[PDB]
Amino acid sequence: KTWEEIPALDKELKAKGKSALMFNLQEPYFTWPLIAADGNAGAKAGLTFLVDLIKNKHMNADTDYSIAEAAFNKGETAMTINGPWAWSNIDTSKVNYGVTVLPTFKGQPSKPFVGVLSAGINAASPNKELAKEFLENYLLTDEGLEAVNKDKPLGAVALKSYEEELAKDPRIAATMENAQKGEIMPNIPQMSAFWYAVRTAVINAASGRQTVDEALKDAQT
Amino acid sequence: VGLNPNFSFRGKQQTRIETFSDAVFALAITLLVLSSTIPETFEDLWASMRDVIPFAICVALIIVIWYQHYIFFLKYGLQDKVTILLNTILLFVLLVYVYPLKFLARFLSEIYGGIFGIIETDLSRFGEYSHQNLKLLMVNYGLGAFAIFLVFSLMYWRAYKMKSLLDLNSYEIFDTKSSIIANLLMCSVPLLSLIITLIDPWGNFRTTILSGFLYFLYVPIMIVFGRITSKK
Amino acid sequence: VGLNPNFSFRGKQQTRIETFSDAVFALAITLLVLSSTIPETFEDLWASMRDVIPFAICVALIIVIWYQHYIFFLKYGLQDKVTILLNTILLFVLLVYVYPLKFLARFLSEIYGGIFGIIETDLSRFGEYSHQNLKLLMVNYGLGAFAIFLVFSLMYWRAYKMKSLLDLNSYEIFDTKSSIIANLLMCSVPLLSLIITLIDPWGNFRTTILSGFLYFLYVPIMIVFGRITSKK
Amino acid sequence: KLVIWINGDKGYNGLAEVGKKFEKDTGIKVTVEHPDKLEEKFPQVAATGDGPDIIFWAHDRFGGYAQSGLLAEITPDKAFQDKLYPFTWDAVRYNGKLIAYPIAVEALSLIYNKDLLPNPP
Ligand SMILES: OC[C@H]1O[C@H](O[C@H]2[C@H](O)[C@@H](O)[C@@H](O)O[C@@H]2CO)[C@H](O)[C@@H](O)[C@@H]1O
Ligand SMILES: [Rb+]
Repeated sequence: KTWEEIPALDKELKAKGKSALMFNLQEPYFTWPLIAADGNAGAKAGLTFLVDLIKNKHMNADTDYSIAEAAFNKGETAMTINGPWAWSNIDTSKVNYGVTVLPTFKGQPSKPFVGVLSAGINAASPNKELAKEFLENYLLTDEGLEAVNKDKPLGAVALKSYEEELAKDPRIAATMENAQKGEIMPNIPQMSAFWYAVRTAVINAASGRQTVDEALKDAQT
Repeated sequence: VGLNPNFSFRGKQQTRIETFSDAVFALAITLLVLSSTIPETFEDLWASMRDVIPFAICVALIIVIWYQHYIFFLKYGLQDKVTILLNTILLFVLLVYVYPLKFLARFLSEIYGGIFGIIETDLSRFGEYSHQNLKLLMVNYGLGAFAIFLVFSLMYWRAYKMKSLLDLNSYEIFDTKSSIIANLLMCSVPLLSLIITLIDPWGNFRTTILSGFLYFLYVPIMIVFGRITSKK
Repeated sequence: VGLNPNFSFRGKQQTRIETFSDAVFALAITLLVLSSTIPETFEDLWASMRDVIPFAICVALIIVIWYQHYIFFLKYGLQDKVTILLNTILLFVLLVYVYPLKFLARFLSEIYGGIFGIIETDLSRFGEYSHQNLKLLMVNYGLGAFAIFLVFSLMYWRAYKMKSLLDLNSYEIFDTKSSIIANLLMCSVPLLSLIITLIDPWGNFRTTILSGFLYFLYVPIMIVFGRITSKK
Repeated sequence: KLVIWINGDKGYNGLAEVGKKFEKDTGIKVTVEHPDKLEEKFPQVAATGDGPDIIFWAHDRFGGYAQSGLLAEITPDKAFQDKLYPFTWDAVRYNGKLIAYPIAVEALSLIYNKDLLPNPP
């Protein structure tokens, strides 16, 4: 239920030839919840913990989406941090899985960023009216979203008609739980430069180049 | 058969905890009645039939607890250490309050018998009706009721804590949360009598009147506590 | 194993209501026997063996109720609030009449013992055999029997009220309807003694003779009530 | 060609499977049609044009067809007659003449969702 009790659990699991937690450390979207759990003082706390996990050899230095996914699906790691989309691949494997609340850090919850999967029409396209037809009458329909969802789960769909079906799924409940504890990302043009600043900062601190104090300095600029 | 249409009953298969529990409930209601002496003469027979009103009240009370138990184990199908622990605490409280309930039920049946005018038999058999004894009456039975509902709240909270392990959906999560609130609200009324009695503001029977009067205003006082949390 | 070949048994799986119920029935027949004192000497041992005739009659009576219970829960597999309520009322009545049955069975065993000429022991142990006491004997046990059959009728009517939910076929509907009639007809005989005793037309033992004589004419009187409804 | 008129809310596909077994044992085609407003299209078409060979509808509409002269008198032998309930034959009788073959008794019931409503009104 807490981030701070993972090192103990990892010691226990490493004795039996298993990892505790493996997730994508390269992409900052996955590390941000821990960083933003308290908050600055909050970012310094959250990241130092993440740095200590790699320093204590609990997590690998270059842990990416593929080796994390594969390891969990194989049955090598006890935990992973991922989205709705990742569930179908677990179902394919013979792993009795559960989706739950993200661990708390310094008592307070880990605040994951909330994304709204969205479809936009390219300004330089001649098929603008044909795409509108596809998006409205064929995709954003009960039947249409069902098709996408049975391949790889969408999460909490924007369609009003899908509320009953969403509410019947335990994994969706866990997703909504984390979404409430998190916050929706502003759409602003500066998001790109922000994400890059966090992507470098996390990689530098993970590998062992820049200090945790120096990471937030370069990132705030 | 079931309370909610959106709830997926995990405990349709009978388990040892439930079997054991059924034995205890059956034993409680059975020994309450059959702890009495066997009539040897017509006089004893008629005396023993005066006990049915007190027993009906006791039995009604025990099955109500049994029902809540049935619904909990039906909902979650739980069988872990902590559930076993809380379950034992529950049955323990039940058991220690079986004979005291027989007592209270007989006592109140005589008091209500006198009021309505059905009978006019003595209450000197029960001992002296003093302020200290009448206060301890509230505190005792009030502590009993509080505990039962307190334990039901803890049991539902244990299920809430294992929501993911149990694969609880949004409807089931909501039910569980509502069941915790319900049991805490139920527990609050005996907790409030008990506290009022233990402080004893008046230093006389007035204390006992108020403490006793909170049970008659169960429904309205429960609504006040529920309304306070929703208003904020 | 089953009563009807056209009936689809919904209650083949054991449930909590049935498990609880089995505990109570087992406890009733067990404590009836084992409520006696433990023999400490040869004299007590022989005395205790005189109790087997009264106990056999009591046990036979209780399993007959258990059987009806087994068949009902086998037929419908019911587990709702109202079924729980009616089920509790049943077990409650059973329980309150366990020790009174032990009494009646011992009393009647002495009376029938005197008749046949097996024994010649005193009935003064039972208290005074007065008109009021012998009337209360009928009213008591008559009220008990009436209630048990009344409850079985209510239980079958609850299943009839849920015929659609239970997916009852034309044969099953017919059985259910017939089971209601059967239990009401069974209940009618103790209801008729009870009423005759409570009015007391003669003001003497004659009342008790008639009231008692309706049980000996159970089968024929049941046929009269059944024939009256069919003739119209 | 054997043509049958039955309502679209009924089992015309199944009626066709019976018709398919008929063609195997005889050689006659059995097409099953389900046109809209057949109860009021039959007495107009069958009077003037050809229409169907056999018409399927609840017994209530058949007296009007019988009075108008749009239906042949049914003459079934005792052995066939005896296979069906005598009360059913009464429904298909107009002025002491059998005007149709009884198939089934139909009555509306309350259909309810047990999940949304376990104890319905
Ligand atoms: O990693 C930073 C990256 O995170 C988010 O992208 C998510 C995307 O939203 C998810 O659907 C998922 O596929 O993973 C991506 C990260 O791996 C932001 O949306 C994106 O701007 C940002 O670059
Ligand atoms: Rb005892």
